[PDB]
Amino acid sequence: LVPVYIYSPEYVSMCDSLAKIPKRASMVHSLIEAYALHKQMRIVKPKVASMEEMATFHTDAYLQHLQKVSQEGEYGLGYDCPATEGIFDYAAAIGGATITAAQCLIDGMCKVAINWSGGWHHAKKDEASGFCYLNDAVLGILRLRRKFERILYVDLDLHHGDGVEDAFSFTSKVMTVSLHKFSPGFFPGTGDVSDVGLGKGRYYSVNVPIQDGIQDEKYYQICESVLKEVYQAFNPKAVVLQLGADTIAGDPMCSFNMTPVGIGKCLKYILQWQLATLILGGGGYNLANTARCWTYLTGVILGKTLSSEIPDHEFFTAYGPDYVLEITPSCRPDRNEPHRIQQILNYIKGNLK
Amino acid sequence: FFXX
Ligand SMILES: [K+]
Ligand SMILES: [K+]
Ligand SMILES: [Zn+2]
Repeated sequence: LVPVYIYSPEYVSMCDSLAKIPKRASMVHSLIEAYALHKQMRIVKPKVASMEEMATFHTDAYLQHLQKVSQEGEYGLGYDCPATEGIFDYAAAIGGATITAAQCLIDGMCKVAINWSGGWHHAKKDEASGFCYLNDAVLGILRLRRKFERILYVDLDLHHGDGVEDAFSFTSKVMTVSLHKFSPGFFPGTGDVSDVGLGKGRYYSVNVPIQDGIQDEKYYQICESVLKEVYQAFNPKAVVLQLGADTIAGDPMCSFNMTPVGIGKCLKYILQWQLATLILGGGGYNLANTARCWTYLTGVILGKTLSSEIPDHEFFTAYGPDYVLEITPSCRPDRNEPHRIQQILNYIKGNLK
Repeated sequence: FFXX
């Protein structure tokens, strides 16, 4: 009944090695521990994914190439996803952790299982993309489908959850919902509100394009409106929730103007459904703020209010100069015009009935 | 970055 927390020292050390987010996994874990939240969770060591498990989504040829590059030094590698030594073992660890979380849920060990180091939502069956070499979210959804008939995937990262959406574009058994920045030239370029899925999957992809500067109140109003409609229309049996913290004020992506409180309200709205829920991280490039966000959201999962004062711990100096948990929104414009948001929400509302 |  207690939430599962996917963690081991070797897993955190592996995750600390991704160059866009050095030490982020240790920062997240050590802040969670500084707030004593691990004592309220069941710690489960992640398994490493086998190539057989990875091949439930990724192609045989992509997995051969990933292994080759990982040993030696095409398929989306080189720029955002450099072809570097060890990438296959890193992929296998992250994929394995999300699979392990899903297995805990299908086994009934818990109703919430947390892998903050997962959420690599851009990777495609045969292409690395957007820092993502393996789509652990897809692998977790596929594992949940062993026991749960309909899976709802909700993606609150700043970026469109394109790889997950594409994986399930043609099916009605998985519904994907992404809220994201959508603007010319902004990665990955997809996910306008008219992106609804294909074939029998038509209307089983939902996309909410949002502009710079959104704040907690409006974001929650949007998310709540969409999720209420999705729940009633789709009746999910399990949820996979990607909580990339690159929406939070102070992120180098410098787009949205959110705080963890607003994301937390979205999370609580989903938790009220009392379904098996797999919690993932994702983006989040202000490392201390990402740790603040995911620690706060762990508290939300546990029903716990945390002290504003960051407890002393190994990474204390990263939390200066304020050393508090709350994040102050920046002073920038909210570029979301009310009547454009109305148009977006009304379109989605009609598509879901 | 490049890219994303
Ligand atoms: K998103
Ligand atoms: K779908
Ligand atoms: Zn992102």
